[PDB]
Amino acid sequence: APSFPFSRASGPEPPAEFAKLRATNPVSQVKLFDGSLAWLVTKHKDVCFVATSEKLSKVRTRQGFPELSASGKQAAKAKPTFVDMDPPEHMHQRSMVEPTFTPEAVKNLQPYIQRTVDDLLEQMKQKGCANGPVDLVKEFALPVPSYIIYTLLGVPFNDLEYLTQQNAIRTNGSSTAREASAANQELLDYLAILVEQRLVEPKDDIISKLCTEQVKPGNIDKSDAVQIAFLLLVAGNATMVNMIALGVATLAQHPDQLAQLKANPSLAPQFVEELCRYHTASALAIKRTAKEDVMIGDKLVRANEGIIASNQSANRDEEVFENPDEFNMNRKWPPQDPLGFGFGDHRCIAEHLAKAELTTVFSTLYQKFPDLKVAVPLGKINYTPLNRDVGIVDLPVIF
Ligand code: HEM
Repeated sequence: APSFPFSRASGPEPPAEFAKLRATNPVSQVKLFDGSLAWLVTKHKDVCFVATSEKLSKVRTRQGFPELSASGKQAAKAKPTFVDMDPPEHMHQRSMVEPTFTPEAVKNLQPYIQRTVDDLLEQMKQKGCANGPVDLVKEFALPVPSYIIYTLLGVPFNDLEYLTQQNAIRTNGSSTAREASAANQELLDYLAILVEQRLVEPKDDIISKLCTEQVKPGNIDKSDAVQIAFLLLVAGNATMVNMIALGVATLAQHPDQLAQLKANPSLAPQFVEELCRYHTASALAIKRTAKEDVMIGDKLVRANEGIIASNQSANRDEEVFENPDEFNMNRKWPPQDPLGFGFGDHRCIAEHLAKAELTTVFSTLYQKFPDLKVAVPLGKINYTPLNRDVGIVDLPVIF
């Protein structure tokens, strides 16, 4: 039973194990860091089954849950938020915050998303690159999602830059454990004060809605409101940053795709679709324990055994996506959904928001900067460590 998680084959590539498994061993056991086992599911049909089966649970206090690291195991001890809940608790809590994220709400947010992107691009332009390249991550990929989610939560504008930096320290590979933990607690302490403030004087933000609609009637406590807000901040932000950077790198890697997007920015939605399939930057979230025996393919998953369903592997499944290892913005899409945002009731609350942020980026960036170029050879890009989800740490650019 091989150790899991697997390391990526190279900076921008999935782990090499998954194609082999899809071909010869699609449902198989892997060994986790603590010596426990889990079933690894690799085919799109089977990932969808795992994501939707009511015989499977996300509750992390169930013995058999596939925690992938020592830190994951300690994190499982806390009071869960909706990410780790089953029905009916899951939607009881998730419904408290899903209004901001609906397709229609995100459509109505489009002008705000556009203005945020425009403003950050203009700051980049005013800074310029006369003295050499600038880091597209720090200057752009980081602040776009950060400013948006903090603003939606209720953070005032003058606090965005500092809080963006502190949330990045949580996940920066260069942070020490103390630095990351202190940043985590700093943000929680900040959000607690915002909850206190919005309970006394609500404003038109997510924290205020939690306060008025859930804390004041006694449906949740203040501490719960803080933890729900924190989940919305930390769940997806670093993933968004990585997706922006990976999109820029991918366009540089495939010049004719960039040429097409520059000639027709209305292709941004389809570029984003392909990006979210090809670069599955959150690949380790579709995890379960079996509450009772369940058959998956030619395997029996027994009660209290763990399951990891790779959406990354599903998104490269040749039975669903023809020529899956080719990046093609002009892909002819099958009926089956790509799984970049997961599947089933737990499917990313922010899928529509994330796609709108990415579409806005990729329909704007090369209109602003038609001569944007990565300022190092592409083979020297600084990707996330290979034992992590795919991403980019920094990306020197000129324009
Ligand atoms: C391109 C960026 C993003 C990607 C690829 C992504 C991907 C995912 C994936 C794969 C899951 C797991 C879904 C499942 O369990 O099947 C998920 C869950 C979730 N995401 Fe995202 N996400 C992104 C951005 C965001 C943003 C911007 C936010 C917040 C504003 C967010 C908040 C969440 C939350 C709270 C959950 C848990 C949903 C639940 O379990 O009910 N995500 N996301």
